[PDB]
Amino acid sequence: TTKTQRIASHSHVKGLGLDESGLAKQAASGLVGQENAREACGVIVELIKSKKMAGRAVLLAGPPGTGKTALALAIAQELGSKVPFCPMVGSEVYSTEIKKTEVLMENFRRAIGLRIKETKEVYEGEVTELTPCHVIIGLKTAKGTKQLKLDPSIFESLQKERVEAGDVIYIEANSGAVKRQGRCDTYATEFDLEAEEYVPLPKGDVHKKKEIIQDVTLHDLDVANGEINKVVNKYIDQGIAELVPGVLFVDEVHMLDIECFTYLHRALESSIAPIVIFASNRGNCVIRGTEDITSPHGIPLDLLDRVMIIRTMLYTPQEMKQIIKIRAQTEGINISEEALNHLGEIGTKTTLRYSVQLLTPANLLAKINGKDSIEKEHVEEISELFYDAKSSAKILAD
Amino acid sequence: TTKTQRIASHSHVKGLGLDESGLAKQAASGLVGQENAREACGVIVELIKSKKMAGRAVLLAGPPGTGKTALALAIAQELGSKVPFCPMVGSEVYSTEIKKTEVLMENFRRAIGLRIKETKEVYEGEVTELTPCHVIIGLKTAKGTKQLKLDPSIFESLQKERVEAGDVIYIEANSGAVKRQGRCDTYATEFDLEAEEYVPLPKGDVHKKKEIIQDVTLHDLDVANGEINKVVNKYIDQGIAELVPGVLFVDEVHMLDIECFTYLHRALESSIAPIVIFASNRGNCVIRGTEDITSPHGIPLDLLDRVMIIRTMLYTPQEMKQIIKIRAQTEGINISEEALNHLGEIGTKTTLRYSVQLLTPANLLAKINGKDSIEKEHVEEISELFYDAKSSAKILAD
Amino acid sequence: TTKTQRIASHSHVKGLGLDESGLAKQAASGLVGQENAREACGVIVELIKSKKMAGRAVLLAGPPGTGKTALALAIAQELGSKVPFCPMVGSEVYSTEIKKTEVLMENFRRAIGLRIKETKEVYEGEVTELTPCHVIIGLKTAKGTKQLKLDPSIFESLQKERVEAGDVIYIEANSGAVKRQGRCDTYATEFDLEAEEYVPLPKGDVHKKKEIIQDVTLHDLDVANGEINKVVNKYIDQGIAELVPGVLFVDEVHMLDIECFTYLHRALESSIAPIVIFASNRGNCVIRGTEDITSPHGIPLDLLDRVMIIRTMLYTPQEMKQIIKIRAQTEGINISEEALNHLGEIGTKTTLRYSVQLLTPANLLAKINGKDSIEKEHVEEISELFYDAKSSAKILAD
Amino acid sequence: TTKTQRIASHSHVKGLGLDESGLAKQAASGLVGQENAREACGVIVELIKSKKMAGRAVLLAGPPGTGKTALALAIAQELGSKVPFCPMVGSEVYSTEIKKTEVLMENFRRAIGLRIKETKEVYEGEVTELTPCHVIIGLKTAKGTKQLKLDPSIFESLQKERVEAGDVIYIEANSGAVKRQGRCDTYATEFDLEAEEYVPLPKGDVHKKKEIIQDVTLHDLDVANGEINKVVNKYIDQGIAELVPGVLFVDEVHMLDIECFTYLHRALESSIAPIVIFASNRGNCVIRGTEDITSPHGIPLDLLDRVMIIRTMLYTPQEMKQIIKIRAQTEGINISEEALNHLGEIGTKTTLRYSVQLLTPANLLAKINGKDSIEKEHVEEISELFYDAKSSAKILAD
Ligand SMILES: Nc1ncnc2c1ncn2[C@@H]1O[C@H](COP(=O)(O)OP(=O)(O)O)[C@@H](O)[C@H]1O
Ligand SMILES: Nc1ncnc2c1ncn2[C@@H]1O[C@H](COP(=O)(O)OP(=O)(O)O)[C@@H](O)[C@H]1O
Ligand SMILES: Nc1ncnc2c1ncn2[C@@H]1O[C@H](COP(=O)(O)OP(=O)(O)O)[C@@H](O)[C@H]1O
Ligand SMILES: Nc1ncnc2c1ncn2[C@@H]1O[C@H](COP(=O)(O)OP(=O)(O)O)[C@@H](O)[C@H]1O
Repeated sequence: TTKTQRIASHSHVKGLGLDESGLAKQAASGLVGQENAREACGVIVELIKSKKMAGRAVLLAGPPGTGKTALALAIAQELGSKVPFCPMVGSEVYSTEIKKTEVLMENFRRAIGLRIKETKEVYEGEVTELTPCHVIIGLKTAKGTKQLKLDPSIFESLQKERVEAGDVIYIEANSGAVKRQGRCDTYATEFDLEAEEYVPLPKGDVHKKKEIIQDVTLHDLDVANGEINKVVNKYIDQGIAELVPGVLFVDEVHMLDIECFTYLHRALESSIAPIVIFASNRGNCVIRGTEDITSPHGIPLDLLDRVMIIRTMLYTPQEMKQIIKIRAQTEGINISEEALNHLGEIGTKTTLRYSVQLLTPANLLAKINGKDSIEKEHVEEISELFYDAKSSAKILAD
Repeated sequence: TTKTQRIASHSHVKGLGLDESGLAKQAASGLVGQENAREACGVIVELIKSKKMAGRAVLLAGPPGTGKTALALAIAQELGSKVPFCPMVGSEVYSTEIKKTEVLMENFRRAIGLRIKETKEVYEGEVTELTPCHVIIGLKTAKGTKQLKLDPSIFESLQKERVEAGDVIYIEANSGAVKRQGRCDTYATEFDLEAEEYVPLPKGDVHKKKEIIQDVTLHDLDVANGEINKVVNKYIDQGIAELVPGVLFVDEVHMLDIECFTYLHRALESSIAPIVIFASNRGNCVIRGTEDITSPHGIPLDLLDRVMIIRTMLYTPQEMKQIIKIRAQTEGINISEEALNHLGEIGTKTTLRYSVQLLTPANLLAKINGKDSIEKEHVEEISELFYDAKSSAKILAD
Repeated sequence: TTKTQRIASHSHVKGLGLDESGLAKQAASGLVGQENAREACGVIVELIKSKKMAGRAVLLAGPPGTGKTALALAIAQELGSKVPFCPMVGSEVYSTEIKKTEVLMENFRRAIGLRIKETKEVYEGEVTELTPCHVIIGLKTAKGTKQLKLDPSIFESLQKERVEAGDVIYIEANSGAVKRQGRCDTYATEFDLEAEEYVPLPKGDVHKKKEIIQDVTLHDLDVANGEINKVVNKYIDQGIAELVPGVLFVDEVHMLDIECFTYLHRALESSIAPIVIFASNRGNCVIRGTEDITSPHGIPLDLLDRVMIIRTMLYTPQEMKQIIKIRAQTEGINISEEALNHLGEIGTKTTLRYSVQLLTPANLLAKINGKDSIEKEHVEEISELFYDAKSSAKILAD
Repeated sequence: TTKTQRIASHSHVKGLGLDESGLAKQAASGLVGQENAREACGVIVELIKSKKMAGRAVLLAGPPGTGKTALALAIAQELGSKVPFCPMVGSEVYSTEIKKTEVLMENFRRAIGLRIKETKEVYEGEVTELTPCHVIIGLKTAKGTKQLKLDPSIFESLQKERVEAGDVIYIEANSGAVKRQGRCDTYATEFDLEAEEYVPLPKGDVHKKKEIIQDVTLHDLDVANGEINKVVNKYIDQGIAELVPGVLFVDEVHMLDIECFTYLHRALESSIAPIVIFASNRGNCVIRGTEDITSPHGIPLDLLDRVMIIRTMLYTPQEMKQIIKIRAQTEGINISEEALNHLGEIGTKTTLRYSVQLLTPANLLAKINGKDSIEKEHVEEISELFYDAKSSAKILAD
């Protein structure tokens, strides 16, 4: 929840938007501007894919709201929309009921993926009918159509998968899980490519054994069950399961202490390890736990020695506006150009994240005046009603 | 007790007093002035009601006695006079016999409401008579009148509910609890609207099964009984119980440390979570537990990023007088206009809370001179007899 | 892993490259420049070999990237490519699940070698054939050729040892371990010296008892098994095993505290002890654990009294280029002279380790533009894409 | 080991070298210069011998390498070459597996001697022959010669005692320990005094009971075995054992904390206690454990009140040369006068201990150039190759 929540403001980020030369496109994969850093992340992506990252980590350094989290996430997108991305903040290690290296370990395990191939008993086909009498469904394969009667329980799941008549689905016989594959090929046009949104009519019987591929994390297995690692290694050896190290993003790196960096240095050498990407908005800091050793970003030298550092720069109000616009678009929030330009300007006086967070309040304030679009007047009101943290701390200082 | 005590100086606060446009009325729902902040809280109220507050919290920032606690409480009033409001101060986490995240957890559970529908055996009707012989009572429904004989125990409860002959009540057969519904409809005039202060004659028998609706908190269930959460979830699924997240108000936010903020960030993402409203009267502070990281209001950035910040401003002596007046009125304390004007002036030299606390001492000092109203002379004496903390610390400094 | 990883950037270091007079050669054994220090390490090497190091330790002092780790490793090379070298950093003692003197102890035991003579049942000879039917192998000795059939398990090991037809190998009958001795003498030319890359045809039978000599560390025995020390001493007394104290390199010496130095002082007097070599890039420091005692490099006087101190100096960009070149050559990375000269210059503005770490990213960036050699343009791009820690901390400071 | 190691650089120190008047001789008992302090230690020696030291301790104060450790050791020599001398440094109390007052206690017990008279079964005499056939030995007393056949075990011990034919020895029948008494009287000349290097032919039989006198410490009994103290007191009462309190030397006195000084003050009043001699190279220091109480040498007043303080002064390069010469002579290291004069000069720029430690490296560097004597050129090279701690910390500071 905190993590899905954490990644929601980045729902538009699909990758780094580079061309084949590895250079940044004007605007692609959701990203605009920040081109130098995007290109540096692309080198990281190639290094990771080449397995030339052994014992290295990444550090994104720059001010608040300069896309450090977006860029980390984009790296994981470029390895695959499948690849696990686990964002944390360093202060999360300080907790009253769990040791700090158990927090780190847990976050490591969230960042290591496993693709498991299993054969399951299913009922599958094109959904020829949905008739609540319980719900009757007809499923069609190349061999013909068969009727099922579904309990409310499986019907709810089918409704959750947004299954409609015309879709190809399967229903796992044991768990009752419903998977929507796409729309059946029968109904595709000449605009619709092969097996994408539209998929073939399944061959064979409605009721059959089907080879399914689950993407799970090593943490997702903990909750569903040391003993784990043993089974996982069995499965890889049998080519039943395949490891997929992901990305561990550690914002607020300076909140880590010496014991945390000792644990991290060691862990990131594991062959199955995720790539570790740190983020910092600070310069030189006393390394926490030492009391007097000052170091770039609060990271010990022997670690910094293995860290590839990419700088992120402040956006102009013009760049910020382009990004605020992607967020509004992605959110389904209608907003005038003048309103967006004002939000850009507010962002430059505060941060990008502050401007972005004003969209939802401005939108509701628009709805309340019977308007279905944010206008400049609503941005103006909202920004007089609410304060950024720097402005508020300053007023109260003075 | 400490919490009812905590909310007593806000007994006049009924809501935020905004119009349908969401703009502040001159004086409504007990609030006067502080209009910008009241309007910002109204946006929060709509966001909460729309469920657009996921992963956000609120921060009220301003000096002492600028209505931060009043405004938080007003938000809970606007969600419902039913909705749980739990005020705490951050230093309450530091306690010798309970861990700091057990304090926070307990305060979370006080801030989550549960409406439970139950059917109980009752005796109900209009109270046709009260005759202490034990006490004889006649209860009347549409089917007729029946006599009961009450033990002192239930009579005491009935007396506590301020039940008079003419009122419609019920008496729970098992617990012996007495509920006063209102005055019977039979005696209402043409000024008295339907089922308000005045309620219908109940239909059916005096003795019957009645569907009652209890508002409890998750903390109120702890005391009357992990195992709880299980039963509660059962009841929601059965539509027997309904959750009502309330408001958790955390004043003195800078007294929280890093472990507290890690626990809070996580907790406030729970789907059943109350809205968290922080309050601060400070500017930049070392985040407690870090020793060197300075931050607006002593809150870590990753939290501040999710916090909507509303500023509260100092009242003029004129505004303060309006508020001191509401408090006197609400208290039943008679006071001259000149006395109120003096209290306004004292408030500007000290704080609003200091002026407000002088009413009760001034009133007693009035009674002692045979006066049934506070006059300027009594405010003058009281303010020479007692000191505000700033004045006292200064005298002793010097 | 962290340790093999730790020694990888020094894979070119074969010794100290001194002549018989003990003076530094222009460039030999992988080292270039740093001649004074290399000559001082050569005195240490002779002292150790003479056993005149009793109760002394070594300190390498100089800035980051001046070869302190290389020189320590080179000392161990000069005692033997066999001699254990264990590099650590002082902050590694601070760990959440292991005491600080258990870290030190473990690192001591990694730095003490044991040569064990054992007689094992083997199959050996020249590999006359490799035929996967399982894999058939013919092994030839002076007495003739014998066929074996190997399971996939031993075949994998043989493949790991890079065994080819024509090589002399042995296969341990019990463990199944494969050892490649070299190419058979039969196929050597007049350029190929006796028993080096090329080794004799083994005498006797394919199947025989063979005296093998394993080099292990005292830590390598822990993992494969107090009780250990007892057995080890038995074996030395029987001339079955022979001790070989190695080198313990402790970088970041100032991260050690007083309890660590008390433990180290004592341990390094053990007769079986490794030589301890410290490294420092700092001047006077508060001795950690004391709060107020300042001392050269953060080391207590009574220790400093027993420490032989060798200074390492900054390389010019010209020297740095020579070293960057050895690393590229050793890596198999093609790079123009102009590109190397630029990396030298970058190294002088940053450190040698930063320049060296740019090779792999520059190389991949070269491959991506279809180039099989790094050119100046790729060094330029790479250095604009990535930042050194000093530059990044400075930008964010300002 | 650490302690024998600790006393090795003082192997030339035989006493304080004073005349009968108690005044310092130019050069005697290994000491040169430092005359005032030597004379003050001589008063201490007489006070101790008179038992007028009850509740007093000694403090040697002066810079590094001014002979504080030498002088402490010399005091113990003057009480007897037998008398236990236990040197420690105050930071040794801070250890992870032993409490700080258990370190102190252990060091107290090392500093208390016990002379035990025992009668043992022995074989003794003049060694008339050594014939390895096992080894045959003939032992001769006044009653005649007897042959023994020794196992390798006792022969090794005899070889360790440097026993030659012509020496008078005994061999303990039970333990197998070999003691070399000296050369037999039969072979002495008129230059050789009675019972010194040369001792009489033993009277009686080869095999006999012999009264032997072992010098042990109370710590030496711990390792070979509270219960101890009981037995020891038994033996003193029986005149079987005799106590000999020694000297406990505590360098780095300012590393002791308040709990250590409380334990020490108390312990040094024991009747069996060693004399405690502290050493300091510092002026006023915060007493460790107090945070704010400043005191000469970091010692509490009530202790300082009982401490007799002797100052040690810096040596000139001329005095230092005399001392460097004694060390070379004692070591068997040949060195020119010019080389010694250079070492004196180096010592004045650094410390005496630094110059002294350059002898062994300079000597090896001499051997390497085929020279059997250190010449100025070798001192020059060695001092350019290695650095003193002050010089190294300074370079790296700057
Ligand atoms: N170059 C960019 N293109 C598109 N979106 C961006 C870009 N940079 C930042 N963002 C977005 O702007 C918001 C703030 O960026 P974020 O990654 O949180 O910054 P940081 O982590 O540096 O504080 C996020 O919603 C993020 O997705
Ligand atoms: N705008 C307002 N209208 C009515 N009452 C107010 C207003 N602001 C503050 N109060 C009341 O004044 C007193 C002080 O305000 P409070 O909410 O405690 O201030 P704070 O929490 O900022 O110190 C309380 O009794 C409160 O109910
Ligand atoms: N004189 C030298 N000759 C060859 N390689 C060197 C030399 N000095 C340093 N190196 C190499 O340069 C890199 C940096 O040196 P390193 O030993 O890590 O420096 P330090 O430990 O002082 O920071 C390593 O790859 C090392 O092998
Ligand atoms: N006056 C002296 N005569 C002979 N040797 C001395 C004299 N002073 C010091 N030494 C010797 O010089 C070296 C340094 O002296 P040491 O006792 O360790 O000094 P400190 O303990 O004050 O640092 C030792 O080898 C010691 O035996």
